[PDB]
Amino acid sequence: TALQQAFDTCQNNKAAWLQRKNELAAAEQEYLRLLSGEGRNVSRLDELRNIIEVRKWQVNQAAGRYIRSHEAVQHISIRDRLNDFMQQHGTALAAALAPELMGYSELTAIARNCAIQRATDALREALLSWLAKGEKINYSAQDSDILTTIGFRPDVASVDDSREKFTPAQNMIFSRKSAQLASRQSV
Amino acid sequence: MNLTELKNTPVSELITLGENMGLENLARMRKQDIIFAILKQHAKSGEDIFGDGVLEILQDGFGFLRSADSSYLAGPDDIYVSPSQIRRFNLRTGDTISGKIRPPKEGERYFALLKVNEVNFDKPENARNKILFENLTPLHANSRLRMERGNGSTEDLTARVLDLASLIGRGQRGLIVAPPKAGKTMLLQNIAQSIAYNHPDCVLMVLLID
Ligand SMILES: Nc1ncnc2c1ncn2[C@@H]1O[C@H](COP(=O)(O)OP(=O)(O)OP(O)(O)=S)[C@@H](O)[C@H]1O
Ligand SMILES: [Mg+2]
Repeated sequence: TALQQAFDTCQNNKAAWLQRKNELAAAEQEYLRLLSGEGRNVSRLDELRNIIEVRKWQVNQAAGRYIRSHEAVQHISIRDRLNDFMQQHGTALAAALAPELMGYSELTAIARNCAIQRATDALREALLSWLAKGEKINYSAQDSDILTTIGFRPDVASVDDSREKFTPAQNMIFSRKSAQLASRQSV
Repeated sequence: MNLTELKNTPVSELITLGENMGLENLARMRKQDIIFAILKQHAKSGEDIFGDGVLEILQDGFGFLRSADSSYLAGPDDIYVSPSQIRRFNLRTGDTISGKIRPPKEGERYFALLKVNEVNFDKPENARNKILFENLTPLHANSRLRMERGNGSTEDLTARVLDLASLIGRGQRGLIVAPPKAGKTMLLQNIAQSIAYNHPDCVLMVLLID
């Protein structure tokens, strides 16, 4: 029953990323408006650039967290659908894949993983041959709504904004700057 | 009138205005004595007289008020301030005080402060409930203090080099070590001009010793 909580976490991470985008855009447009002005508020421009950098780092962090939550939701949904499909067709899969399967029951770990990789390869050609027809694949019974709301893939913005990566030094400095900005906002 | 404007005026027109309205001889004594005499006569006339400056508390809790124009000399025009006013309006050392002042009478020889109209550029009652400087917790420099004028001046090069050399921000504790004949004074000139141009809101002070 953890899939509903995972879906809620993905939703709130998406909301956080969207709101991050909103104040980033607001700060960006305000900074361009101030640049268009003729005022000599150079310190204002410098602190605006600092705000832009901090908000960009926050947006990148939120996008990364949302991507991680999306991957977790997809993984748990796949696992649950796998479990309630295998609880139905386990005997049939075992009958169709028997040799290595009762090889697993008494062979050593080397033979165990050799049989494991042989079976996974065999099913790899099985899937690549089956996908020739390529009919419209539908979702599951009760997880269809969750998979539709989450979507097949995350938004293009949430993945292209995460092209840049920060080493732990940049992560630490931007965390300190974000904490300072939070203190500034609180006061 | 307000003694600040007459103090800022050079000595020539001060002398001519002293002489043109009932004075005997003002040329051959100091500017402080000239100001004291004209203030005394104008107060004897009866009109309101205004003053402002920085308060100094002596070793006995006794108050003078100096002017920044005269570089805080102990001139005769410094404003008398009794300890009673210090304890009643509850000031500090170094506050900026502006208000009506009183002509001196027998027994004293500095102008007394009648009432206060502004302390540190806000309402006098708002000054009492203020937080101490030492109680403040320090931090590091956060807001960048850019040293580039941006007008593309020929000498602005020097200031530009500063932006490439060191970072200066609000609250920064800076040192400029240099042997003689190295351009320290005009480097300070450039810094002061950059502060006055780029950041006209922050208070700028330039202190010189000997
Ligand atoms: N940016 C500059 N442009 C032109 N001349 C400069 C510049 N900086 C320094 N100088 C020259 O440096 C010489 C000394 O300048 P100062 O500022 O008086 O040196 P200083 O560091 O103040 O040492 P002091 O004050 O004599 S102890 C003068 O001949 C100036 O013309
Ligand atoms: Mg010099």
